[PDB]
Amino acid sequence: GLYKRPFNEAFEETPMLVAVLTYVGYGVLTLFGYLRDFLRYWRIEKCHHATEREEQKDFVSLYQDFENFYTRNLYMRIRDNWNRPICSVPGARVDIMERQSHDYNWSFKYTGNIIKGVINMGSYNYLGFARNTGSCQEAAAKVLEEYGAGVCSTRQEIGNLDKHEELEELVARFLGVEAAMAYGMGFATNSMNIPALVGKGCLILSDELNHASLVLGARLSGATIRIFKHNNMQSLEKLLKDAIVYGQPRTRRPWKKILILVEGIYSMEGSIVRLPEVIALKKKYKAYLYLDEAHSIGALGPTGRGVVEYFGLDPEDVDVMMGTFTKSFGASGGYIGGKKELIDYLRTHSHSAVYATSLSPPVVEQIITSMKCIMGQDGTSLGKECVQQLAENTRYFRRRLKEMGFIIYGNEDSPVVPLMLYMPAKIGAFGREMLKRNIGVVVVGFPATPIIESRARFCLSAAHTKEILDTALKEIDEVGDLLQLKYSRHRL
Amino acid sequence: GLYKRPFNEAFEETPMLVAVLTYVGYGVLTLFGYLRDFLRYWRIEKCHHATEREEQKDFVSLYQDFENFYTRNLYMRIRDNWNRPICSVPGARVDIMERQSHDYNWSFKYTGNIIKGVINMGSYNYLGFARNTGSCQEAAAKVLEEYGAGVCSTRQEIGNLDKHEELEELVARFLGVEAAMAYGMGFATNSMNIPALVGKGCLILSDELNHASLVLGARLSGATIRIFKHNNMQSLEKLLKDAIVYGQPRTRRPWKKILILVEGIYSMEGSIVRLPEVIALKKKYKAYLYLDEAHSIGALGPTGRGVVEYFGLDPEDVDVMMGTFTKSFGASGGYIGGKKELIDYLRTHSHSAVYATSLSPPVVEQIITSMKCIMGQDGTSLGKECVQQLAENTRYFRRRLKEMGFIIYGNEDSPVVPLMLYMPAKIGAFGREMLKRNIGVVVVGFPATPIIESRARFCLSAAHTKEILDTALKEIDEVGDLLQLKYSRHRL
Amino acid sequence: DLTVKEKEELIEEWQPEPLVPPVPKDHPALNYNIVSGPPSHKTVVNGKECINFASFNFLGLLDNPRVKAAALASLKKYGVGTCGPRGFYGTFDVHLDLEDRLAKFMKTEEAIIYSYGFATIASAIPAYSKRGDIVFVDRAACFAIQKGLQASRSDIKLFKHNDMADLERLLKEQEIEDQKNPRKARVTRRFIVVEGLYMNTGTICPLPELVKLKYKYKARIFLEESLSFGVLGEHGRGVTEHYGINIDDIDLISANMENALASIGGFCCGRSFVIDHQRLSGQGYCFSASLPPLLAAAAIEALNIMEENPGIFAVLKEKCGQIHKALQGISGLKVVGESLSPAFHLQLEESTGSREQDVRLLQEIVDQCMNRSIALTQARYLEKEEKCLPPPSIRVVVTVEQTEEELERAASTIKEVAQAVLL
Amino acid sequence: DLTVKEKEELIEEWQPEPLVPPVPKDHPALNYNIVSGPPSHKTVVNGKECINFASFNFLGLLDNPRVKAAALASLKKYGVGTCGPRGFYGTFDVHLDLEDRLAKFMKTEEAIIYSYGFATIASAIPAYSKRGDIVFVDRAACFAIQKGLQASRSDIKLFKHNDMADLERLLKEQEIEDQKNPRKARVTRRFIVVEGLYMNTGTICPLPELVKLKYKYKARIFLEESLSFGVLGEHGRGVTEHYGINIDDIDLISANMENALASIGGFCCGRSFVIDHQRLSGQGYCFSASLPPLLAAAAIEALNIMEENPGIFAVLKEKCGQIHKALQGISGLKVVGESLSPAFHLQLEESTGSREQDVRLLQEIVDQCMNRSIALTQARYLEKEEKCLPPPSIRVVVTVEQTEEELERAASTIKEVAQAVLL
Amino acid sequence: RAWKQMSWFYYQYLLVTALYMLEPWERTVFNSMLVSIVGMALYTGYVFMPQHIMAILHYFEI
Amino acid sequence: RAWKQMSWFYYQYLLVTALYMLEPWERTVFNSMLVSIVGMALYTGYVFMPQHIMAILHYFEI
Repeated sequence: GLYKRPFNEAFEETPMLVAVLTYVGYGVLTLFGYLRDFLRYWRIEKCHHATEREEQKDFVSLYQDFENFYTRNLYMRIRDNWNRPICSVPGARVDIMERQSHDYNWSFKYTGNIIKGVINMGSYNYLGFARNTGSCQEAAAKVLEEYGAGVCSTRQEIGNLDKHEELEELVARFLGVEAAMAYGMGFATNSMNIPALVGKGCLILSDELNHASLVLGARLSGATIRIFKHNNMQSLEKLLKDAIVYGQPRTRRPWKKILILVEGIYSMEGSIVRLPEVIALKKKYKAYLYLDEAHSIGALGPTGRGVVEYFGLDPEDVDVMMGTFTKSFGASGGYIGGKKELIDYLRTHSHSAVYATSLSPPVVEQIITSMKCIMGQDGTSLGKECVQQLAENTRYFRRRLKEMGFIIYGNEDSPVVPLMLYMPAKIGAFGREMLKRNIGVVVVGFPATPIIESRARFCLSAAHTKEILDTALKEIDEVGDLLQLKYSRHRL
Repeated sequence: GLYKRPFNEAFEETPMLVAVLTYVGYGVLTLFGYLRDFLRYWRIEKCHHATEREEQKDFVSLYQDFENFYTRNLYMRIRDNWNRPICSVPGARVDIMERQSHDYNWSFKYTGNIIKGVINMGSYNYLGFARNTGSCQEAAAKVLEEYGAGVCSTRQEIGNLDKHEELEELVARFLGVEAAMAYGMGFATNSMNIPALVGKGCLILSDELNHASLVLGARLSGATIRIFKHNNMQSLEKLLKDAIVYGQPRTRRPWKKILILVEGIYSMEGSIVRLPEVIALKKKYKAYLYLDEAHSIGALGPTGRGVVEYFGLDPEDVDVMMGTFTKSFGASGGYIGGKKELIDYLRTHSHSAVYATSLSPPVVEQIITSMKCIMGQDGTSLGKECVQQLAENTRYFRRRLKEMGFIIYGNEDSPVVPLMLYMPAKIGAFGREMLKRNIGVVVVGFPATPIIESRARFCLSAAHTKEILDTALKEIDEVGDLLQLKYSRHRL
Repeated sequence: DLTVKEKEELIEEWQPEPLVPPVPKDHPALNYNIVSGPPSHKTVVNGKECINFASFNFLGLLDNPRVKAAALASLKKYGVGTCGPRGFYGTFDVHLDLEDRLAKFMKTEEAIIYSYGFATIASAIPAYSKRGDIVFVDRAACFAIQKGLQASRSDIKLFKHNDMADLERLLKEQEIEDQKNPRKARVTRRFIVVEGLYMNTGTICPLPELVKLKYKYKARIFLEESLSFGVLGEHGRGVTEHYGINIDDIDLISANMENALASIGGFCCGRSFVIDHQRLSGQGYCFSASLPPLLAAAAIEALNIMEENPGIFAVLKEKCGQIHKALQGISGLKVVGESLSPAFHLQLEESTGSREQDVRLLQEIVDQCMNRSIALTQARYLEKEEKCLPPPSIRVVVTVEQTEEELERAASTIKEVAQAVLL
Repeated sequence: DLTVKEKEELIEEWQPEPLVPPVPKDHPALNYNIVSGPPSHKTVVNGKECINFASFNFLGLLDNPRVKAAALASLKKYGVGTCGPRGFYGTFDVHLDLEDRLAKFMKTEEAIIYSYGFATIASAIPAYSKRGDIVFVDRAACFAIQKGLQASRSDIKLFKHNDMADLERLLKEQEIEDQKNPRKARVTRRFIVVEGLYMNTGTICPLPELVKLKYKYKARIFLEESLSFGVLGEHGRGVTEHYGINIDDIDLISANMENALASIGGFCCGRSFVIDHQRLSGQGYCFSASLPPLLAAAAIEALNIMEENPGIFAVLKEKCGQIHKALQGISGLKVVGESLSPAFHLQLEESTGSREQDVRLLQEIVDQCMNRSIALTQARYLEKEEKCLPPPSIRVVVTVEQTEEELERAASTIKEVAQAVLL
Repeated sequence: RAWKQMSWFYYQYLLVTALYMLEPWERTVFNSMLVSIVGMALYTGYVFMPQHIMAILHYFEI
Repeated sequence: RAWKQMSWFYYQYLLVTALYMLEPWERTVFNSMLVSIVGMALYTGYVFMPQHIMAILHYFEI
């Protein structure tokens, strides 16, 4: 495991007093949630919730009360920070339709006004291909005029077209691997091709923080699932040794296969995976590697070929390379790259290849045009400029925030910047105070992150010029002063 | 496991009073052996034993005393029943040179007289091919005149001749298997081809009572050795199931191979192996079978092809068929039969094929002539008569002894008839009282049989006409009356 | 225990099985059809012009100029990509308009929009059914329903296809098991998962008795209307309108917008009490990007066209009647389907010993028909994974666009080809 | 623990490895030489007449008319088979006469006769050495000695070939380990197992220092004289007569009667105190048939011929000297052996990377020599099993029967063939 | 400027004690509970605890 | 004929008690030991054990 360039990442620890105050806040919310539920049960207070129809009251209750506890008493209070209905192209600036609630977020009414020119830090266009004008849009319009929107049958039967073959060969040339196959949903890609590779009698070693698609795909297959600590290579090595030695749990036979599920960039944490050590342990212990590159396929790398170019390694070492066109290339879809044996086996035994409708034609045209723009096949220098500008934006933004006194996670080269808030009231407060200042931020808490660590994730882009970053930094500094979000000991 | 003809075998149990008296006799012998050893140590009594040379008295004692206890105090008292120096062809009647000891069996002096016309019941010529005249002897004389006695080099280098190839093809035609290879010693055959087949990481399931060659061959190879009860198919099945399920002892990986070592006829017991059930369990649990047919290759079977013809089964089901020419065909040697893949692998990787001198030419000529006589290739009816006469002799002898009141072991069709004595004085007494009446018998005790069960093994032959059997039966009846050897409850 | 040395040499011995088994080269699924141009009526498959009898386009809305114009307008407005989940700046206004249009069209309170047709019913079932519950799923249920049931850890009970005696038998056995232990039976929910018009058979489910069984035995119906959404009923609301059953009795109606509406996606409609749980516990909804705006606008325009003239349902019904009546008389094949079903099957009357021979006979029939300018397809299943694996079968799909003459010629072509090949 | 069902399905999975691995077809050991007629001087190998330079027949006693006549007389008397072990009516009078003749010839008390040359020293060692004892065996010890040591469970210490510094080093380390624990050191026996003239090298062991080391360090020498029994010394008593060492210092001298006497078998000679244990604890003796009478009479007649004229040892010595002196000068080969050794080696001066290439080069030399009417052979070893595996080597064997001219021609033929092939 | 400082202190109280999310009557309930408990503890200290703690606090203040 | 019967009984004794193998002085040692122990037990029964056992034996004999 050799790192040609330095690999420095900082996850500063939760303070003491902040953890104590987080716990006090969660306790207050829990007690008052119990009180509100008690008042709701005795019908002393009117409830703005739907109730099962009168002819089905004798049925077993569909939802158990405690199951939805956190949803009704905590999430519903700050629900206004999510599902914001934008009404324009999600470029560097997006138009958000204004909505207000008189029932304390139980029901939303859309006021007439639309908020214009909101700086967008929640959209995923890392390379800034989300535009309503350009070569990609005109090509998609041509394909829409000719082929039409949507295909009406599965790939195997009649739903395979020429555009799908063009996209698959283009992807195979892009990554550098021998062959690749394209699907209509990255979630579907994971959940429908992980069960094909492994089965009963195999071990799946998955990271602590994997996307729900990878966990669901592992669960659907019968393979035993063991979880190692997030980017802790000692734990991976110990698990590999114990798995190879002690064999299966009950009948201590050797494992048929051992598969390691890892991601390129973990969106919440922002940490890049230690790929060279993963490949070293893989080759040493004869395991197989599944690499989800949803977030790193267009961002990382001097020419944006992924994380394997970023580290400089060989794409042929990674066994299965998943990926998604939603983030960078600006069009929904997914893909899997590997050797031709793997691709043929998947083309035969993939659940979505057999039972699911294939991609749309305008979407594959947009993906093809974006890939040709990145690779320089178009002949113009848009592909080179976007990656350099994204790298400059990432370094500038991370430096400026870390020198203001905040706490930020992840490797210094990852575009996603999770700032940390740590308290349940500040999750709502930060979102509302940003939106009052014309910045859109994504705040995430308990359902997607550990309870104590509540964050505001920024997603940088090549669309953000330096003036937009300057304005966002000024307003984030003002709000951090307002809410006391500067928990950093080392820097100030 | 289907037996076309009935499979009845009787091993009547040791009486109570006989076991008690056996133990009392062994106790008396042990106490007086201790007393004699004590007198020998204090030099009160002169010892007729060699002592280490005076310049090597300070060396560590070569033999530990207790190790040789049984040899000096029990075996030496009745040593005159073993190593009898015959001086004629061991046919139906052999000439035994007379010897006497004045030092109580410590040293033997050969008197002039030679005992003539001793009925021989200790020699192995089941088919009666041990003659000094006949076609076989003349053919061996021709080969001795041409080729000469003994070959002077290993098979691989220059010691392979044409006679060896003729013998190997003839053996392969005889048994019915595809190919076979010939060695100069059956002991060497086992001890030098068992280690080639298996190694570390394999299981060897051996019977309780296997010849010392099979045990030595199993020990030389690194395979784990497990012993199942003698001809107890329940124990074999349990061992097979536990071995396949629980795997290797320390690291519970699956076994590379499982090998079952069994014999055709067990000489001491006289019991024929339950071959159909062995093959059934072999096919069910995917094991391999090694079948030593030293005693059954010329005796058992309507045409004497072994025990596989006796049971009527298919020779192709038995994986490795060992065998020996010493017993029936009247010439020393050994052989292994199997498929051509096995025979080529042995011709390449057999210890005796590489490092040991091959067979002699006159011996292979004698084996070839005997096999051609048995198969009817000679054109004369000697091959048919001998097997029928041996079967008639076996049935007649076993019936007559079982109806006199003795205890006899083994299947009713096996030529070896172990009569049972059970006491340590009667072992010597029976041998001496037989030899006084002109019958030669083989008496065996503790070193080769369990301590309580001491036997006198008879080996029947096609040379024994009915008058010889009548005389032997009369004298055995007289001696059994004399020594009280009729311990049978059921019959008298 | 174990010393170190044997540990390293064990690690050295162990050799893993290859990731992918070597697939045979003679696999019919391996060779795909290369449909140049749009997969419309009078398509071009493998270089041969063929009238399209294989694409689930029942109303012929894929190539409609109005649909294309609406999709182009929305593409000019918003672009191709949404760039985020429905929670993080990924909810456009067209998504809300489409959800409201679906809810109004199906006469219900709420509807929810999924980005992929498989995920809608592979993610609706695991949200409501948890470990310990009981599901009485039909035997001939599509693969999406099977994977949805497997994703949840409930106890699955498969009853015979369209056999209410078997369902009532299972329900009564469950009543006995409930009376055995009441404390557990107080916290167990019972679901009946059925499909409105099965793809594996082409037959329609008897809702008049399923509703009565649900009301008698305290169960909850989950209906999948994928294939019957836009084809069945006077106004094309599904099987509930065909039977006249009230829309309230059925709890959750899940369908996909790919077949009749001709735009990728899926949707589940129901009362807000049932639907609002999926917005937070539906994995295909929370953890994936939203539907691209152009597809949503295409679906809205398709819904408009369905709402304007409801005669296309009648003409599709009469074309299904014509083709089903004409197909009676194939020498070597039998029709498995109904005079109302748009997409039905042609199976082998007498099956040989091996399934592969049936597959290759049907492939021969398909190829010979294709050379004669009629494009058919064979039903493709995952043999290793299906719980109830249907027999191999050619698939015949009907549509309002195919003329009467094309239907008669398709019937005659299939007759001659099947009689020749089966001879 | 484990339920029954997984037990049967485990038993069903398990598939055993094949009994015999697939041997490559291009194995030189697989093709055997078919020596038509007796393997005497001027033999016929593979259809080509060749002067025999490959058979261990040092004195030329295989084809001697007196030996054949004696064997024929004994065959007419007793027959071919003995039909029993030495304990059960299998001890003829010729066996006792041969044992006595051997004991008188070697000037010792007792000798014991084994039916197979390998078994004599594969069964002498396990009888005396038990678990817990120490054996200082030479490194270049034949396979029979290695299997004898493996059969017993003693602790084997291999010292360097003919290197008394290494033996004294091992003995001193054992003295230290003894002083560490005296109670165990009181019941541990120390054996030095050496060979009189090694087959793997052709060199002779230094008994003058082995005897002194034995007497100083309380050890016991087991000597294997197989190759030196009938060739070395004025009267051919072995290496003890060549060195002049007393016969009593060496405990057990084991040899085989196959090489010089030209009759199958083996024998161990020594004081009765040592020998009499083998009659009961020697497995190759107790549990196997006795030597056929004709071979024993042939061995007796060979011993008579050796006792009559002791000049054949001198002529064999001078022929070994002549051939060893002439073989100096091979371009590509080196002589590994001594001017006294009858059978020595020709090895490759500079070895290639792979042993197989050396093996095939030597095989080419052997074949080219055979076509020129000189029959050589290559030393054959078990590569997987040898503890110390010697380099590949042609084997040159000398005998009293080969004329001087045949020796000169053999030297010249090997020179030309080796220079051509190695070029 | 003191009033703005006090108002921001109160806002910090709301943020820390999770009262920011809660409806106004919930805030009044929690504030009344806190003041009641604080007054009870103050009375308990007045009657049970020695006045030396009050003397120490007064010395610290000045 | 009684003497032959007694002699064969003695021979059976030798066979059963393994004394057949032992040298004559070993037989004398064992016989003396047996007779000594038997006489000691007989004296012990005479002095300690009741005479009723002797009466029972006499009744059995007659």
